[PDB]
Amino acid sequence: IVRGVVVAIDKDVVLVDAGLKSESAIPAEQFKNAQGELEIQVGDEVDVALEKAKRHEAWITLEKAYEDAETVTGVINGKVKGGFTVELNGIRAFLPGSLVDVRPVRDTLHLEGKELEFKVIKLDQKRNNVVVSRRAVIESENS
Amino acid sequence: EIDYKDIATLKNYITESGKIVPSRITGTRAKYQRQLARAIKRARYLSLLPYTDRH
Amino acid sequence: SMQDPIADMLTRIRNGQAANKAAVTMPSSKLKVAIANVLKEEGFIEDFKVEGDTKPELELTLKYFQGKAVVESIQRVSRPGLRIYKRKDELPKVMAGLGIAVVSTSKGVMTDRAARQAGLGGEIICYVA
Amino acid sequence: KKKTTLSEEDQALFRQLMAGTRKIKQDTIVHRPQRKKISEVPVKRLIQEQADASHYFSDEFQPLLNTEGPVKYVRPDVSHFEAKKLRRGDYSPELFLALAGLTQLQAKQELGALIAACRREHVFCACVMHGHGKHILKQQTPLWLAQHPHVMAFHQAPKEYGGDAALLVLIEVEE
Amino acid sequence: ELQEKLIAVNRVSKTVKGGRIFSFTALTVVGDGNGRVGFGYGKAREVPAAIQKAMEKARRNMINVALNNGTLQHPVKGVHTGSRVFMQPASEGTGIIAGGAMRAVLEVAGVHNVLAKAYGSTNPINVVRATIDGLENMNSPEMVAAKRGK
Amino acid sequence: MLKAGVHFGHQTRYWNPKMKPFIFGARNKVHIINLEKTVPMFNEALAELNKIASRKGKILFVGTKRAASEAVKDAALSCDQFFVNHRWLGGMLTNWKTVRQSIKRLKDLETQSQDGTFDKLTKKEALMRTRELEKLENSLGGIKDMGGLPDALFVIDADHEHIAIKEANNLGIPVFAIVDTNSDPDGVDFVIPGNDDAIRAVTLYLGAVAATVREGRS
RNA sequence: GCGGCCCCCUGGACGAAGACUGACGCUCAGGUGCGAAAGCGUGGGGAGCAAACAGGAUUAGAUACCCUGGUAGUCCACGCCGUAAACGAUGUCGACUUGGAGGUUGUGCCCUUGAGGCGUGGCUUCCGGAGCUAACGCGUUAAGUCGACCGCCUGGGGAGUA
Repeated sequence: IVRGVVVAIDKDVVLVDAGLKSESAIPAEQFKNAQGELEIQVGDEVDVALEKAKRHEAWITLEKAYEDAETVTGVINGKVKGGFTVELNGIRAFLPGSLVDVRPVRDTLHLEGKELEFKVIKLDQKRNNVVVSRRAVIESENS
Repeated sequence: EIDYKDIATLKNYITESGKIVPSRITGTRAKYQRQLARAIKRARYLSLLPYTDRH
Repeated sequence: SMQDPIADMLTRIRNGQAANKAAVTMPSSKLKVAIANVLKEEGFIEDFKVEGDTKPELELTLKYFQGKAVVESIQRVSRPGLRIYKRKDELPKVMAGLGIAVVSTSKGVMTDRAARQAGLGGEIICYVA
Repeated sequence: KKKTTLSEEDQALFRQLMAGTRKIKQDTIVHRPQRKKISEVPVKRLIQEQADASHYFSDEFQPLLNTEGPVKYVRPDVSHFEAKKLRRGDYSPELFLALAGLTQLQAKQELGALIAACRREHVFCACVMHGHGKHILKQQTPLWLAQHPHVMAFHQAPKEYGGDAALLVLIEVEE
Repeated sequence: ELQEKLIAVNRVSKTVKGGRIFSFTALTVVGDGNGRVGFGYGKAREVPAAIQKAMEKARRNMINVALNNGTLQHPVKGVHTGSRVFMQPASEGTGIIAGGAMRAVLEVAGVHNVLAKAYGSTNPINVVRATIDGLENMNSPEMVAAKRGK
Repeated sequence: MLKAGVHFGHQTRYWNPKMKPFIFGARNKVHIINLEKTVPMFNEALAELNKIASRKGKILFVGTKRAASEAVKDAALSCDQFFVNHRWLGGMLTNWKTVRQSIKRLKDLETQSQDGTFDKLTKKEALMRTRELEKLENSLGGIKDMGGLPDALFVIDADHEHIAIKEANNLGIPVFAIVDTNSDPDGVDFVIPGNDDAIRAVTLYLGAVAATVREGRS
């Protein structure tokens, strides 16, 4: 996280001072509200944590979607003890092995390396995480 | 990697048709790609893994 | 293998002058300190310093007059493949006297001026131009 | 003597502020360029000035000079009274240039050198001797001089400085 | 007091679309007669334009030489491209006795009585370039004594 | 005079070994210039640069990268001095001859522009001519009132403006450069190890230089 | 030159700390050894491929390219041959001389707070500085700066032939 001040604002480009060898440049996409305007001015002390970085402060635009069960896309990449970490829009998800691993009938190797579409019901902005549902198994397994 | 009897691990490092995956894909530093491949081949001799998917 | 440590010394000084090196270290010996004392005496190096106890290390602080380097061309004359022993009459002057030639005479390691004045020739080690 | 500077302790404090261990200590041989001479004026610079000044002397371009009377010229924007002062001899030349016997090409170079010298040395008035000729230096040189931006005015020199065989030239100098 | 002289004029060619096109190259050396030697190449479509560009380039790009009384100081070897060149001061070793294209640069250089012998290639464009390099890295007894203290 | 406040060095990438005497060089892969070496260097540059500025000389600030503009226009124009802020034309010092007649065309076209016949005879060609004044005005901007080739040169980046340094070395003009750790002290007579691409650093930096150019005994 | 996997016999290299010998080193004419492929000898083997060969085409012709077959050979054991654009067209050994990005294989230190950070070796790839070079390029693995020893060159052809 970096705390900087806005000094130069030329349409489509915002210049923030941090104190390194160069001053960062932030695209207006991070400072734009839901109405279609800006929310800052020259002389304002804003926050900026570094387009593979603007997502950290762009997920705030996906709240109005998770309020009505917004279907998204992700892929498993991490695995521990009964816990699965999925990269959903760049947010680690939680999937217990309650149904993932139980009563093995055959070669259950279709887990590590699967790329389907999952559904979300509840989101946690307090733990910067998004736990996946359970009943949505009827869509991810065989869509 | 060092071991060949753990065919869960070996089965991750192999494609759907029995072929060894390149380290260009899976990361796997070259020492462990060599141990890996040699372990895959020892496992294919024991019929723990398949040589192909048309046996 | 190392078979001519003197030419190795002069190589260290040519490549130190050529790389604007401030100082040059090498393994040390009696003959290298004799030559180095002649070079300091004649003004081609700034100083030398032999350190170490069991493995001595000669260190030559080099000279640079302007941006240019002082030691313009140092050559090894009496190499091991073919040794060159001149008399007091055959004893050469380098750059028509503007540049000494370090000759090992029986009285010690001298220059060409000093050994032609001493009246005795010897084994001509190196041209410093 | 060492120049006034922040205290060594202050420098250490700056080092302390430096995040991390934050110290660089690479040691390498250092070479320092020799200080430029106060006099300066290298021959190459002089040659360059000469070339720059002579660049204005075109053989194809002929400024309209007064055909009636002694040769004279005043640059647009300069007081016409300056040419009159030259004629009366109010100006005493500090530099003298003799062109007689030179080829046109040599003369142009020398003229350029003269103008460069006047500027460098803050000489405002110079005398140019071209001799007498038909379709020669006597005629071509005034035309070349007019084309030069630093030439303010010139007039046929008084008898004391060569008369009809010479020109007094006023040169614009930064003071 | 300029003392200019031309060494070599040649006809080079280009070979365009319709036939060939022939150009002329001069190679001159100027010098005052007391150090101060320059050479210039210059090339143009006719011969007098070529020599004039050569003189005009040679009047600038002029180098100092530390002469002796009327001659060189110590024997010096200058090399350029394929052209290796020896010179020997010849302390009043009368007359400039140098090869072609070296006699000229040594003549306008102001030296009078050296001994030369060019080796290797003896292309005139590279045998000067191997005389100036040569006369440039020849230093005087007040320069060597300046360097090494005394 | 004031201690360099906020730049502390930069350029992790393409660093140059000839900048090895000037580097403290620790943090996070990036190189830190030893500013305890910069302060005597920069005070020397102010010393000789004030020395030629007091002899009534011309200085020519060089500011092609952004945002050295309009900071070089502000700093050069705060003095009675000259600048290049857009693309430095290859050869405005070493053939200033030809650049003299381009400056002459800029003067004749602005005199023709705001006073004389600008609305005369055409609209399209008049628009053509005005945008010739934009092109000749932003390229030959500061240098248009010089009338000589200058007595010093002050460049703001040594590798980005290597052409101007190469020409001022070709002509015997003292080059005053703020080098960074990627740059090379070519023929820069008065090197200053600093930071080339921080606007705080170049406004502080040109502030000091423009301060000492017009410094007056009064 | 060596490419599945396993066993047996075996050579070298490199790294870490310490101990030991104490110049035992470097190069090398003659000499000796190893030396792709094709080839040769004796005895096996022979699936594929394939000089030769045969047929079909193509073509003016086609003793070729293309097609269909196809023997020696390629494979094994032992012996011979002794050569290649056997090539980094770059002899071996040692020393010194600015840099950058990698690869590969060791090792030490630090919160290992991970797929890290800092070093220190061995081998190797690409680009480049000075320098060198006819140029092209080489460029700490030199074609730079030196030393030791060896091999070889001296216009093209005839001729690497008699």
